Amino acid sequence: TTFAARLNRLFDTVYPPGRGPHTSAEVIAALKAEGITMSAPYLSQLRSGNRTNPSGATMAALANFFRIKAAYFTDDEYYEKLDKELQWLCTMR
Repeated sequence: TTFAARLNRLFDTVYPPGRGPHTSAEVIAALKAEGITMSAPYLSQLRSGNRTNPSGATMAALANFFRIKAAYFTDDEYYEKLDKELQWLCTMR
């Protein structure tokens, strides 16, 4: 599974219940609030598969926002199990 599919997966499964999925803009704003700069065009490139191979710092920033380890992006075994746990927590929320 590519980075973009995994990131889109997080957008679809980790969000405030009785709100809905975060917008890309909300993520950029949340990152900005923590001293982290990410352009709107770059986030769209990452989500659309136009830019692959994000840096460690980027994956970490996105992982922190979604409250997950970045190993979600880089470890197949881990991704598959955690995605399932997140899905379940999503219904629980």
